Amino acid sequence: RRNAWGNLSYADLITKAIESSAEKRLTLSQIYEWMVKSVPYFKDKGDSNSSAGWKNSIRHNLSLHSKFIRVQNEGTGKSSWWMLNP
DNA sequence: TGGTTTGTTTTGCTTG
DNA sequence: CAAGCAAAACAAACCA
Ligand SMILES: [Ca+2]
Repeated sequence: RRNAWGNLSYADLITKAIESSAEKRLTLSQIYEWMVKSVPYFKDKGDSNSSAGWKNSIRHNLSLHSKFIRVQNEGTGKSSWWMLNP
């Protein structure tokens, strides 16, 4: 097993999180929520004391890879919609 | 206000 | 080298 959560990469997980939404787009917070609810390894690492490292990598992957694109959100103070780049 | 989130980038290290 | 994990500097936007 490549990582402690399996053979899927962070990018792969982010992809599954987004593909799981009916609208094919999720905010950063929703992607975190999907990890904690969907990946066994992260189930007990959603708290502030242990989520810093992996959340940082999620933000890192989202910005770094062209596979993901950011879309301006609707309304005041809401963060971007993240989706798969066609 | 002043701490927290979100987002962008760069760097270090390990593998195939 | 490319893929990827991990750590981290910085800064605009948020928001309690
Ligand atoms: Ca991107």
